[PDB]
Formats: sequence, C-alpha cells, structure tokens
Amino acid sequence: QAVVTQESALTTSPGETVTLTCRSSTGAVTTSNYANWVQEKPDHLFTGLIGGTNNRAPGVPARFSGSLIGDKAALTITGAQTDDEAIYFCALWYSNHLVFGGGTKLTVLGQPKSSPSVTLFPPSSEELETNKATLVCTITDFYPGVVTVDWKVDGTPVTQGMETTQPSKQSNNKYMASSYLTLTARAWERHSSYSCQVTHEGHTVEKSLSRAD
Amino acid sequence: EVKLEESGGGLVQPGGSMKLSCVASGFSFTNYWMNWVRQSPEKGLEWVAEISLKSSNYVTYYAESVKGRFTISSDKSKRSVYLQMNNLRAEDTGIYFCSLWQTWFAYWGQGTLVTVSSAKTTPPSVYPLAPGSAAQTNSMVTLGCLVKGYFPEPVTVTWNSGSLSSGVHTFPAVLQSDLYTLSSSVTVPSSTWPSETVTCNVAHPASSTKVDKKIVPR
Repeated sequence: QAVVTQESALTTSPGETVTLTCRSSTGAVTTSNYANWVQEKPDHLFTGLIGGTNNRAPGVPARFSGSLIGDKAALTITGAQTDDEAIYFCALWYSNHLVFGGGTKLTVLGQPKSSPSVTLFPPSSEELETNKATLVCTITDFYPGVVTVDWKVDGTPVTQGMETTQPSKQSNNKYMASSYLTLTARAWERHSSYSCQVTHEGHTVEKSLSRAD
Repeated sequence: EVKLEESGGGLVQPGGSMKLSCVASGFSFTNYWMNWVRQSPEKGLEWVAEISLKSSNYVTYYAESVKGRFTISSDKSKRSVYLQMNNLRAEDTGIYFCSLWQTWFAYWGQGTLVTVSSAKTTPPSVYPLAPGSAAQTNSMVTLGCLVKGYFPEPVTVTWNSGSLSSGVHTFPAVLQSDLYTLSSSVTVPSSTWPSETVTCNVAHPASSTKVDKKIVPR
C-alpha cells in the first residue's frame, strides 16, 4: 500500500554534504506527492523541516533543502553539523492519505571511532531452577552506534532464540546495547561452548565461555 | 505560543477501545490540518488520520490500516481534536502524537502512550550476572543483573543504593510474550569485588516491588 522507502542509515562528517532519498513504490515521486521531511531527535523531539517537496518551514537552518532527484524526493543537508545527527522521516501524500517511510538514521561524526567493550554472562543458578537459561552479552562504549551480533554454540551459529536491543546513547554519546540468547535449561546442559561475536565497523570482538571448566 | 496537550492513553485489552484528546491553544488554526501519527519501536512513524480544522469545511482522511475502526473528530468550543479507537489490536501500541499541519508539520504534542496487551501486572525476577573464570583476570570486573519477566515498564535499577553511580550501563528493555526484560551492569575495580559487596537494587512501582540482589562470585 503505497510503500515509501528510505536509506536506513547514512554517515557524514561535519562540513560535508549528504543526501537522503525517498522512493515511492507506485512510481516516480512527483511534486504532487507534496513530499514532507520531519526530523526526530531523542526524547520524541519532532521538527517539521520540508513540506510541499521543497518548502522550508521557518526557523529551519538554511543548510536544509528539499527537491526531486529522478524518481525520488531528496533531503539535502549542505555542510552538516554535529547537531544534525538524528532520524529523518519522509512522508508522501497519496491523494487521500499520507504515508511515512522507514526513516534514515543520519550519523554526523562528533567523536572518534570507539570499539565495543563486550562482556558475556552465563545463566544464573537461580534462573536455571526455572528450567530456563539466558546468556547476556553486554556491549558498551562503541561509536558510531551500529553493531552486529552473532551467537555460536559448540562452534555452530545460532539462528533462533537470540534477541538484540537497538543501541542507546550513553552520556558520552558512545553507544551501548545488549543481546540475549534464550535457551532451555536442558539445552544449556547439552552443550559446552558459547560465543558472542560483536562486529563493529568491520572489526569483530568475541567473548566466549566454556562449561568444561 | 502554540501548545498541543495530549491525554487519554493507557493500557487496554485487545478488542477494547480508547479515545484520545489533543487540546490546541494558540492563534486561530482554521488553516491547519490536525494529524494523528503513532510511533512504535517496530514501525517508526505511521500516519493514522487527519482532519481539516475549518469550521466551514470538514474533511477527514484515514490510513488503510485503521479504516472502519478509528474515527477522528474535533470540537471547536473545546479547542480539541479526538481520536476514537475501537477493536484495538497489538499492532496499535505506540506513542500517539497530534500535529498541526499547514504545508509542513508545524507543531507537535508531547504524545501519550497507548499499550494494547493482555498481560497482567507482573513483578521482575532479578537474577545475578557474575563473570566466569575466563574473566577473573582483568583489572576491572563487570558485574551485572538480569531483570526478567516484568510488566509494565518501567523498572529502575540502582547499584549499592546509588552509591555506585559511575560505570553503570542499563540497557533497553526487550519484549517477549507480553513480558519485558532488561539488564544493568556496573564495572568496578577488581580490588573492590568480591572484597566489598556489590548489589543491584531493582524497583518496579507498578507491582510495588523492590529486589536487592548481591553479586557473589560463581
């Protein structure tokens, strides 16, 4: 139903130019979709940036601009600033309804790259008494704030029972997140090696634990 | 200045109903369309419905997913717009916002939370997280505290009753089977633990429950 797609994530540095886009599955985005752009910052902060394709609301910095680029609407931040790091939602009008896109998480480099600090916790003896076993892989102090988490059990990757949280900004604007591997108590007895692999900026950090000790 | 104030959100069983109210105060908004947009962790923003605030001309648009279920309405004498929700489902949970729109979304409300869930008020099961022997050699030791199976949000975690404030990391709650679960860790010098005790104090005001859990070596 008139699906609207946006780059899920993009990264720029202060002073550079970045361009988010907005594609309509019905066909080419046109001025008649009256494309809008809404900036969302933490704490459900909301600001209307662009309306009617390229109408900049008052108070919005001049470095923002809306336009069409072929079959898409496009928000263009010219000479970005650290305070531009946010989620940017595109909304197209479809005659009788509006549709928001998935959004695009824009990162504006505000500090140097920090690798994640990983720590793996085994199930508590208390919890196993409920016949449930939960391994907890904590992740903190990584920047930019995107990580991938893969679990291995006895050297075999795990497909099911894993759940990872969306990162969260720390006071230092580095990021933290936690992954969980949920097992049955039995399944925890039936295996001996457990690994949590956190990949960040193409570099992987691993923390494992063996019950053979 | 303009100010939108939202109200009427809470917890409701699936199939139930709720009616929200967005009270607008400022200059004459005859030229604005009042929108309802909801935000969930799973669908980001999602446009719900909209109404034209012309006293002369009333027009309403609805999203395909709420047609036949939701109805938007306004009462000038009260300077208010309302969203009536019926036959609520789990997919309707989220922070509902109202926004004044004229060309662009010019003003927003603070949002009110609408939660569609059948679960009952459930207190957390606090389990301790302590390192394995592979992690007893580092100069700093990261202790933890798992808070499992609680409802609704929030819980508040403090370590040693607040006296341990630096190095704490409380992570976002995950949801599974109508029940929440988050974790909190604290990293302290290996010379302080286990010599000195370290305890997570979890509080769940919904169930008036507080649990202290001392982390002892495994």
